[PDB]
Amino acid sequence: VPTGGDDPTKIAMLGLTFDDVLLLPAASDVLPANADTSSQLTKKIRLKVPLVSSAMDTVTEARMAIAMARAGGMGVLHRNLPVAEQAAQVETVKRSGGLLVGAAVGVGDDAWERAMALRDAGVDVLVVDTAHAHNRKVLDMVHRLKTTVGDEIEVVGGNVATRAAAAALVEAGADAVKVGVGPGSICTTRVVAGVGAPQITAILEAVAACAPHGVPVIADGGLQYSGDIAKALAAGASTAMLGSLLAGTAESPGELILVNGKQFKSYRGMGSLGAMQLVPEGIEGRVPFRGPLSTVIHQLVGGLRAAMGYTGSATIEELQQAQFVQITAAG
Amino acid sequence: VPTGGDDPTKIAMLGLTFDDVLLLPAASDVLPANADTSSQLTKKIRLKVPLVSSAMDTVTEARMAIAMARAGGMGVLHRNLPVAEQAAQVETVKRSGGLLVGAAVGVGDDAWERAMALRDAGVDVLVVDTAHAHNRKVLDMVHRLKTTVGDEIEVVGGNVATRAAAAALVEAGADAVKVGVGPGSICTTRVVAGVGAPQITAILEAVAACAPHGVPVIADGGLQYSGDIAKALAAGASTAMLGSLLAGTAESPGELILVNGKQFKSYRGMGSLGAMQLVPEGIEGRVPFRGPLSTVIHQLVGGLRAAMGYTGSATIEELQQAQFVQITAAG
Amino acid sequence: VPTGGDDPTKIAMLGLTFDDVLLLPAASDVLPANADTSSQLTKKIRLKVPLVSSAMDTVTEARMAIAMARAGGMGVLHRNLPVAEQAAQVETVKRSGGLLVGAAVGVGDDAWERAMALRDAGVDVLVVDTAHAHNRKVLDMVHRLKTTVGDEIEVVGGNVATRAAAAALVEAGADAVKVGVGPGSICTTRVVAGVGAPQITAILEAVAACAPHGVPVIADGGLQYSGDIAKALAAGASTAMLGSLLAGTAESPGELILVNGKQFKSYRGMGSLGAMQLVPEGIEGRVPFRGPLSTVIHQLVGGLRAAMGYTGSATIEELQQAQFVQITAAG
Amino acid sequence: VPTGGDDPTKIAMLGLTFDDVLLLPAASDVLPANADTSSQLTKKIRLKVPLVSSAMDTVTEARMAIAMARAGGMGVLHRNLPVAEQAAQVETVKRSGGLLVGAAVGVGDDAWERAMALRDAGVDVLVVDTAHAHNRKVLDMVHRLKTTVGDEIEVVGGNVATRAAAAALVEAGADAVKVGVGPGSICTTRVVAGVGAPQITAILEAVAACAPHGVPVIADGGLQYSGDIAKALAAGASTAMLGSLLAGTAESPGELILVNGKQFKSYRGMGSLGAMQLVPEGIEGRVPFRGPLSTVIHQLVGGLRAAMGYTGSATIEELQQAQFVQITAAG
Ligand SMILES: O=C(Cc1ccc(F)cc1)N1CCN(S(=O)(=O)c2cccc3cnccc23)CC1
Ligand SMILES: O=C(Cc1ccc(F)cc1)N1CCN(S(=O)(=O)c2cccc3cnccc23)CC1
Ligand SMILES: O=C(Cc1ccc(F)cc1)N1CCN(S(=O)(=O)c2cccc3cnccc23)CC1
Ligand SMILES: O=C(Cc1ccc(F)cc1)N1CCN(S(=O)(=O)c2cccc3cnccc23)CC1
Ligand SMILES: O=c1[nH]cnc2c1ncn2[C@@H]1O[C@H](COP(=O)(O)O)[C@@H](O)[C@H]1O
Ligand SMILES: O=c1[nH]cnc2c1ncn2[C@@H]1O[C@H](COP(=O)(O)O)[C@@H](O)[C@H]1O
Ligand SMILES: O=c1[nH]cnc2c1ncn2[C@@H]1O[C@H](COP(=O)(O)O)[C@@H](O)[C@H]1O
Ligand SMILES: O=c1[nH]cnc2c1ncn2[C@@H]1O[C@H](COP(=O)(O)O)[C@@H](O)[C@H]1O
Repeated sequence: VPTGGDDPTKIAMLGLTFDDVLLLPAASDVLPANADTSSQLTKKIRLKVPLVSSAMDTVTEARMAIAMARAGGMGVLHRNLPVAEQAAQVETVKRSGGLLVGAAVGVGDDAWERAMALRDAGVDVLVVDTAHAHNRKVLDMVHRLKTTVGDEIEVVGGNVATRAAAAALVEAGADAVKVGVGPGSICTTRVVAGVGAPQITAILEAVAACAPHGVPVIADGGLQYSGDIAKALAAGASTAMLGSLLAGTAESPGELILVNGKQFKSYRGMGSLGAMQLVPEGIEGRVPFRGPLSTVIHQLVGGLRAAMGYTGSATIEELQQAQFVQITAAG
Repeated sequence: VPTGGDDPTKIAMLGLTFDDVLLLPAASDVLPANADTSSQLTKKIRLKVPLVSSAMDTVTEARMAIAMARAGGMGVLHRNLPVAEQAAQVETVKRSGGLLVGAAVGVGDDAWERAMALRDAGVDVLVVDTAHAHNRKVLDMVHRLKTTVGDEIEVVGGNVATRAAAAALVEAGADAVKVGVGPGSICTTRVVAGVGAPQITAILEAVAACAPHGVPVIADGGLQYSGDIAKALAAGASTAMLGSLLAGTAESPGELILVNGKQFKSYRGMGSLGAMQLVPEGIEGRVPFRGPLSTVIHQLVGGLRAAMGYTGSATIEELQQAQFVQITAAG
Repeated sequence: VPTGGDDPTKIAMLGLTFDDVLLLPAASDVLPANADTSSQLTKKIRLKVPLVSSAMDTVTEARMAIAMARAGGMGVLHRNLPVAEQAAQVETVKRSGGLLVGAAVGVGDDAWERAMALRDAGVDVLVVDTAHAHNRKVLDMVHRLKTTVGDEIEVVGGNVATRAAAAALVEAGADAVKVGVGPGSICTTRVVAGVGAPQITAILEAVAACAPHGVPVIADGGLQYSGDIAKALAAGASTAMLGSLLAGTAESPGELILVNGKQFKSYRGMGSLGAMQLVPEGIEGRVPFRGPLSTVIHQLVGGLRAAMGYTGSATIEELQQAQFVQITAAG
Repeated sequence: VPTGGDDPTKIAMLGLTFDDVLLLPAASDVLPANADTSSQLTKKIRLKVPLVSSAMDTVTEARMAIAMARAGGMGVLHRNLPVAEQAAQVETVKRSGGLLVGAAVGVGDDAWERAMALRDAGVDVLVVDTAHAHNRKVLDMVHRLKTTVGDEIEVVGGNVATRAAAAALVEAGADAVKVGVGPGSICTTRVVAGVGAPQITAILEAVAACAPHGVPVIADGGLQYSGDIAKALAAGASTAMLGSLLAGTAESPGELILVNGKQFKSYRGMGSLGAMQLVPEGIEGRVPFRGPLSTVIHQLVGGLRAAMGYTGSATIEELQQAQFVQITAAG
C-alpha cells in the first residue's frame, strides 16, 4: 500500500469537497428562466425551490421560516429554546397562511415531549437533529416517530456521511436523509475530533444508499456559493440546507453589528460555547449582512438556474444525472 | 469508485489548467527569431500572429481591431451596442487598409439582422458569441449563416468545453471552434453556476473533435502570461483569444484610472451587472495599464517564439505536437 | 516510471500527514463521556490518558511531570542538564506520590551513567532519545538497558520513521517504539537535511512492524490539534507525545513573555542553537500561553473522546481499527 | 485519457520538484562528521565538496572562484564581459595557488576564441553555457572542444531537462551534463515561454542517460535550502550548482544594499534586461546578505552531512542510492 501499512482498506476513499469539482456543460435545450427548480424535501413533500434553512439560533426562527416558505423553500426551527416557545413559533408560522414548516428535535429525555408538542402545533416536518445519526438511540427515535405520527408528519434523520449510515436511517423509516458530518463553515469537528467526510463524496455515498429506496438526500453544510448548490444536487442530493449563506439576511435572528465600517451579523455553531451556554465543536463568528432573504434566494436560485441551463437539466431530477470534472489545486 | 458512489463516469475526467502543465524542451534547430508564428484562425483565414482580441466592450472596438490587424492578428468587435454602430466600426476598420476584422453576434431576435448589417459592412469573420454553444438555437445560427453568407464570410462558433459540443459545431458547419466555458479572468460562472472545464483539458478534448475535420480551435479565456499562449497552442489550439492581457493597453476602450499612485484601466465581463446594464456571471475589475498594443504583442509573441525555440517547433503546426509535463502544487 | 527514471522503488511511497486524512464516522453505541481512554505506553505500563510530554527543556521538568502523571498521562524529563539534576527531578516526582515518570538518555559516553543514576532515583521509563534510532549504537543501548535493568524499568527506543527501523528496535528489545523523524513543529530537519517522513504514513509503517510483536507505538511530533491525537491513535499508535501543545502551559519551564499585548512562552527545539549552547535542526520560537496543564489536557482528551464517539470506539484498541478518508488540498 | 484527448503520451510525465519529496532515513553506521562529501564534478575531476557556483555576474568572479576552490568546491566564471577580462580572472585565480577554476562560454561567433583564451589562461573546466543544449550548434561546440583541448580541459555541456537531451550531450563527448531548464529562483522561462521541467524528475531522467556512461550530472537551479542539495544528489546528481544561495555572500560581486533596515545584495538572471544590457527570461532581484562564503558553505555542507547520517550514506556514491517519499501539499 503506497500510503503505508499493509491494509488497503485503512484509507477507504479519496474524499472530494465542492471546490474539488465543476459541473460539465452538456447538450442543452433548457433556458435558465424555464428550468423547473422543484424537488423532494422528503418522500411526500415537494418544494418549489430546493432550499431549506438550518436549524440554528442565528439562522431560523419564525420570521426566517415564514420567509423561506414564501420563497418556495422551508425553514427548520432550531431547538435551542424551551418546548413551549418552539411550538409557539410553529403556530406563528401556520398563522401566516398555509406555509410548510419544519422543526428540530434531539434524542434526549425531553425530545419525545418536544416532538409531540410540535405535532400538536401543526408542524409538517420533524428533523431528528444530531451530529451522528448512525446510533441506536437516533435510529429508534426516527422509527418511533415514523410509526407514531408518520401518517401526518414527515420525519427527517441526520446527519450522516457514509453509505452504511444512510442505509441504517432508510431502514429505520426516514423520509429523508440529511448529509454532513464536519463540513459546516462554523464547524471545528474536523480539528477537535479529527472526524469528517468531504461533502461531494459523502453525498455520492449517501445517495447510493438512499436513491434506490426513493429516499431524498438533504445536503447540509459547507455550501459557500450558489454554485455549490448546483454541485450538491448534481451529486445526487434533492435539497440543500443552508446556514452561513442565510445567516447574513434580515430575517435571521440577531442584530446588525458594525465593525470597521462594514455591517455583519453574528453566526454561531450550535456546538459553540455560546450556544451550549465543555468541549465545543463550533465557533462563534460573523457573516456579512446580505439584506432581505427574498433577494438572497433570488440570487441563489438564479445560479442554480444557470447551472441547469449549462447542463441541459430541465428538472432537478435531470440535474442529479449531470457529470463532473475533478480539478486540481491550480484550477 | 474511490471518490464515491458506484458510477465511474460520474466524475468523468481530471481537468488540467494552464498552471498544471509545462512544455517539455525537445531537440531543436529552431531559433526564436526564425520560427514561423502564422496559424489558421479559421479554415480559410491564416494570421501572421496567432492572437485575436476578445469581443468585450473594455477590450475591442475599432481602434483595437485596427491595431490587432496591423500587428498581424485580428480583433473581434463586441456587440454591446446598436447594430448601426457596430457596422460603422467595421467600416472604420476597412477604411484603414485591407485589414481583417471580426465581429460578434448573438442568437437573439435581432442577431440575424446584426449579422447581415455586418456583412454589408464588409466583415471577414462572424463570431456566434455565446456562453454555451451546445444548443440547437446556436447550432442553427451557425448553420444558417454558413449556408447564407458562408462563401464570403468565415463563421466561428463558441464557446464549448467538451468533445461532443465541439463535434456538434463542426457538424453545424463552423469554420472555427472557440473553447472556454468558465476560465476567464473576470468570470464567475464557476462560483455562480458551479460550471466549468479547466482549459488545457477543454482544449485537448475540443481538438480531438475538431482537428480530424480540419477545423481550427480558438483558445478563449484564462490566458495570464505569454507562456499560456504557447501551452494553449501546444494543447492543439490554432489561435488564442485574449481579454485581460489586452485590456490594459492604450488601444482598448476606456480611460486611464489612477489608484494608489498606479495606473489601471477598467476591465469587465460582458456578463457583469455594468455590462448588462439579474444574475451576473462576471465581475467589473481593473487591470494594470500596459502601454501600446504593439509593445504588448511584441512581448507576447516573443514568449511564444522562445517556446518554439525550446520545443524545436519551426511552425505552429509543429508546436501543436509538443509534449507536456504535469506539475504539482509545489512546482 | 511517471515521475522519472526507470526505478519504481526510487520514490518508495506517498507519505501522508495528519492534515491529509480525516477519521470516518462509523456505527456507534459509544458516548464520549463513557469511552475508555486508557492505553499502553509500553508493553507493561498502561496510562489512563494516552498522552506523554516531550523530553524538551521548554516542556518537561519535574512540575510538568507531576502534573502529567496526575492528569493520567506521563512526563519524560529532558536530559539537557547534569545527571545529578535530572536524577533529582526524578526524586522530586516520586516524592509527590506514586507517580509514573520517564526520563531521556542519549547514547553518548555518559549516557550509561545517566541511565544508572535515573534507575537509582526510581524512574519507571527510560527513553533512549535520538533523532535516528536505526543505528547499531542506539540498538545496543536499548538492548543493554533491557538486559540489565529491564525487569524493573521499561525501555523506550526512538525515533524511527520506517518499518525496518521499527523492526530493528523490536528485535533489540524495545518495550515501546517512538515514531517521528522530521515532523516536529520546531523541526528544521526537513529543510536542513531534506530528510523526513510524513507522520500518518510513518505510524502506519511502524505499526506494521510493532503491533505483531505486541510493542506499542508512540506518535511523537507534528500534533497540532486534539484531532491529530485521534488520527495518530487510529493510525495504530498507542500514545501521543506532545511538545508544542503543552509548551504553552503554566507547568512548562520558562517565563511568560509579552509581545504586542499577547502572552507567549518560549518553545525551542533540542537541536536549536540555544539548546545546544554547529548545524541546528530546530528553531527557537514561541507558543501562545494556554494556562493550566489540567485544562489543556481536558480539552485534548475531550476531542479524543468525541472522536471515539463518532467512530464507535469504546476503547483505544477499537480506535486503532478505525478508517480514514484522504482529503485534497481544497478540503 | 483522464486528463483529456486520446493520446497518453501528450502529457508524458508527472514532474516532481525538490519540495515534492523527502529523503527516507535508512540503517546507518555513518556519523555526519565522518561522511565523505567528495564527488565527481566531471569524469576526471573530483571535488572535496560537491558544490559549484553559478556562472552569473552577481555570483561568480575571481573572488568567489578563489573562495569556492579553497572551500573544496569550484567557481564557474561568468561570460558577461570581454574575453580578455574573463581570461584575466582565470589567471587571477591560478595566481592564488593550485586552485581549480571553470569558466563559461557560449556558442556564438566569438565563443571559440573565448574558449581558446581561457585555455591559454589555464582554465580547468569549460562550461558550454546555454538554456537548451539539445541543439546541433551546442552539441558541435562540445564535441569540437573535446576533440581539440579535451586532453587538458574537461568540458561541461548544458542545460538539459530530458533523458534524450542528456544522451545527446553524452554522445557529443560531454565530461559532465548540467541539468536545469526553468527551475532557477530568478527564472521566468516558465511564465514567459511556458517551458520547464521540475528538477527532481529532470535529474532522475538525465541520470538515466548519464550514469550508464559514467558521466556525472550537475544539478543546476532551484536549490533553496541545504536539504535540496541532499535531495539533488540522492536523485542521482554528482554535484549541485548554486546561484541564489551564494549571491548573498561577501565574495559575490556587487554592493551591499540597505532597504527597510535590512541588508541585501542584488541578484539577477543572465537573461534579465539589466544583464542583457528584448524578451527577458529572468528578473533582477535581491537576496539577503549572508556573510562570508566560508560560513555559508559550512552550513550547506553541514546539512548534507546530516542527510548522509540519516540515510546511512558513507559517500556521495551511496547517497545517490537513497530513497524518497513523495509528500502532499499538506506536508
Ligand atoms: O453531543 C455532541 C458530542 C458528540 C456527539 C456524538 C458523537 F458521535 C461525538 C461527539 N455534540 C457535538 C457535535 N454537535 S454540533 O453542534 O457541533 C453539530 C450539529 C449539527 C450537525 C453537525 C455535523 N457535524 C459536526 C457537528 C454537528 C452536536 C453535539
Ligand atoms: O445568458 C446567459 C445565462 C446562461 C446562458 C446559457 C446557459 F447555458 C446558462 C446560463 N449568460 C450568462 C453567461 N454569459 S457571459 O457573459 O458571462 C460569457 C460570455 C462569453 C463566454 C463565456 C464563457 N463562460 C462563461 C460565461 C461566458 C453570457 C450570458
Ligand atoms: O546529532 C544530531 C545530528 C544527526 C544525528 C543523526 C543523524 F542520523 C543525522 C544527523 N542531531 C540532530 C537532530 N537532533 S534533534 O534535536 O533535532 C531531534 C531530537 C528528537 C527527535 C528528532 C526527530 N527528527 C529530527 C530531529 C530530532 C538530535 C541531534
Ligand atoms: O537565447 C535565449 C533565448 C532562447 C534560447 C534557446 C531557446 F531554445 C529558446 C529561447 N536565451 C534565453 C534563456 N537564457 S537564460 O539567461 O535565461 C538561462 C541561462 C542559463 C540557464 C537557463 C535555464 N533555463 C532557462 C533559462 C536559462 C539564455 C538566453
Ligand atoms: O457547532 C457546530 N459544529 C459543527 N456543525 C454545526 C454546528 N452548528 C450547526 N452545524 C451544522 O452546519 C450546518 C450549516 O453549515 P454552513 O451552511 O456551512 O454554515 C448546519 O446545518 C449544521 O448541520
Ligand atoms: O462576464 C463574463 N463571464 C464569463 N466569461 C466572460 C465574460 N465576459 C467575457 N468572457 C469570456 O472571457 C474571455 C476573456 O478571458 P480572459 O482573457 O482570461 O480575461 C473572453 O474572451 C470571454 O470568452
Ligand atoms: O530541535 C529539534 N529538531 C527536530 N525535532 C525535535 C527537536 N526538538 C525536539 N524534537 C522532536 O519534536 C517533538 C515535539 O514536536 P511538536 O509536538 O510538534 O512540537 C519532540 O517530542 C521531538 O521528537
Ligand atoms: O535569467 C535567467 N533565466 C533563467 N535561468 C537563469 C538565468 N540566469 C541564470 N540562470 C540559471 O539559474 C541557475 C541559478 O538558479 P538558482 O540557484 O535557483 O538561483 C543558474 O545556474 C542558471 O542555470
